[PDB]
Amino acid sequence: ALTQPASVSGSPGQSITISCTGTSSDIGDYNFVSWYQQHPGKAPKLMIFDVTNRPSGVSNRFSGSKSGNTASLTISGLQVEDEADYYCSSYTSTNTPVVFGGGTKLTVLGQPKAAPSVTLFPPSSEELQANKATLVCLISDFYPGAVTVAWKADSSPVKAGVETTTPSKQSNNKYAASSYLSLTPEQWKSHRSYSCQVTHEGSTVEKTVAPTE
Amino acid sequence: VQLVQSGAEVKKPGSSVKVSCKASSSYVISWVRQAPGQGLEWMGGIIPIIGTANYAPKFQDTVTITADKSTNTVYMEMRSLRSEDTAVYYCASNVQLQRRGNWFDPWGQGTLVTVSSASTKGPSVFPLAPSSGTAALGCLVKDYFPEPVTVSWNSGALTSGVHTFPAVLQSSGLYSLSSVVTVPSSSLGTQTYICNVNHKPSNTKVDKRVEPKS
Amino acid sequence: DKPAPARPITNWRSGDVVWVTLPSAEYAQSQSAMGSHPAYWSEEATIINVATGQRALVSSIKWDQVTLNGKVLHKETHSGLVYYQLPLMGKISFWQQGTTKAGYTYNYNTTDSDSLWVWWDGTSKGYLYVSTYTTMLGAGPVNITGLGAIGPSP
Amino acid sequence: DKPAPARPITNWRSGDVVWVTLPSAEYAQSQSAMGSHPAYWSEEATIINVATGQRALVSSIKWDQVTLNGKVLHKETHSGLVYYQLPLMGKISFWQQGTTKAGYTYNYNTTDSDSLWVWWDGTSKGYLYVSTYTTMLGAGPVNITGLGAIGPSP
Repeated sequence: ALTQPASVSGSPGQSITISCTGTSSDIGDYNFVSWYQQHPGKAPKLMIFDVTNRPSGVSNRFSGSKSGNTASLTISGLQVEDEADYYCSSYTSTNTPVVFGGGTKLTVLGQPKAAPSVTLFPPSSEELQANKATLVCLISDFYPGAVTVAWKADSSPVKAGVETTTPSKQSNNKYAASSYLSLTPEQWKSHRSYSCQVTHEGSTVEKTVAPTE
Repeated sequence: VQLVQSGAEVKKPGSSVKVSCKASSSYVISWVRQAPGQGLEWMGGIIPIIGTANYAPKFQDTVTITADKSTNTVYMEMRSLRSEDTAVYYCASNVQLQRRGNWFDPWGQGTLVTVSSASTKGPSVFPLAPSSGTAALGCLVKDYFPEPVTVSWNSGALTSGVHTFPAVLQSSGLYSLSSVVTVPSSSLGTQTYICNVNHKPSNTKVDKRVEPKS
Repeated sequence: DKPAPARPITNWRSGDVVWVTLPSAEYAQSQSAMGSHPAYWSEEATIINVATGQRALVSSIKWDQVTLNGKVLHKETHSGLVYYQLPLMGKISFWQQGTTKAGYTYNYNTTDSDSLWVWWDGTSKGYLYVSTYTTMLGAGPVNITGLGAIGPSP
Repeated sequence: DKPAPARPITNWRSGDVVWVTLPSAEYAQSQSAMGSHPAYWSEEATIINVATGQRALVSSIKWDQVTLNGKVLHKETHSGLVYYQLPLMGKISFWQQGTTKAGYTYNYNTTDSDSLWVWWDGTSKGYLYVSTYTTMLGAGPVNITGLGAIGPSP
């Protein structure tokens, strides 16, 4: 795999550069780095090839580059239809024949975000006998696309098969995330409780529930 | 040159499946899988005009790519399938109106390789309790096959909140999507909250009540 | 018959123009390639030193004594079999005979200078290889004719 | 002085090896063959027909009478100037003088056959252009020496 970050965001009237650092013998010596664009739920589209080149269809916005051992994609004059994953790929002339990047999530921050408010979902009398106790942290209306729900119930970390879902398109064009963490069924009275907190650079919500009031 | 690919191939964990990749001189049809969430990782790279397939060092023991020289087609056979192999796969030649190089273009539609123990599974109605001044209430669906499921409120004036959660890639392949709608929570008896969770491939229609925890 | 006598083919000077003819050439990724490396090769091959006008078949040469400025040929690699090396300034300009259907080397977009490789058994059997990227000229038999200009020995 | 007489430079036959020298050449973007196209060019330039051994400066060549098998060159107009064309089988093998620092043409990965272009004002002034992709050899002055082999007229 190629050393490529995902956190790329900025204003529409700004330029950006995505780093793609490989081996010292397969970037600086051999130059064949190709870039792609994966729109949500679509097949990849060729953007850049052989370090610096565009096909007849790719807008002049894209500009390839090679700075010694780090290749970078330069998107000057950003557009509103560019919220997609960006990859780099050099055919490394070593034991590994073709090497792909990590995948850069491009979230061009432009739309205003809403004030977050999180609360746990307790199962009703209809779901106590059915044994389907599920606490879902429904967080809607948020940007940028980087969400991983953490459950640190008064400093108590436990994770070895937690079901997590990534956001998609909604009726009001705002993202929504969830984290169905597994609960112990025969240990509710003995155990303490469950919490809900996510890192989003500004969001500060704690959710420590109580089984016995 | 244009690339056409085969449809969805749902199979059991431990079987073989061939994926046809049709084309419209010197085309080099490679293959790059797509693990949900994670980035693309290349695997195959046969040259139909020569017939020799030189696969990536990690695969090769399960992928057997052949070259149909009669109708310019390339097959991919992923044997020894599992839940980890449940991914969208694409066939990719290298083209540029005249150029040929170290890249991929065009790409196939994407063969849906759903590998899990299932055939025609459907869920019932398990709602999310609005245990009470704002209520972002809704209805959660747990397991079913194949995706998707139609979940909406009131079947008319409350359908302005339909959301679909993508493929939950875990130890199993039983899909899980959620669909909520923020509507006034001061009506639990008069405008009785009965959300609809329906599965079409398994038939039957069910509707259950939504009340806070008790 | 005593005709005009010129400088022989086995004697190469840094700068000489080399014309190689590769009739019935084939594509390869197993002869001069461990994993996946390309080149076109031909059983019968003719090498002409356009500068002198002297020419001879590869199979009819004593590659043991093929010199470059009073120094026998180098041998950087040896993947598959033994390989005599004739280096060149720039790249190899080769083509499919008669047609303008041109060929391109493996390092098609680098300042790397390509070289000619020759396999020799020691007596009356020689193949000539020329770097390529893909089957741009065909699978084979493909009649090729390449051209280049020798460089200095490393 | 009357020395031995050979076939002239202006007379070309499809197959002749061409050696170009572009002393202190510069990079050029929207200035040759077509719009937004790269190439290296030289004011002072020497063109040698390695086959005959005949050589002369571009500026000292009556490009009006430069023939190919009894047929004058296909002069083609560019967006700006009007240029003389010397076609070749295969591609152009050019390099930065002395060093193995090789060059590559604009069609670096296509079966397209490259050609040599010469601009001439009509009297004692002639530049020579050779296809390139980027500043692989530098910005300029960069001393280049290219090589290729004449092709048939279209």
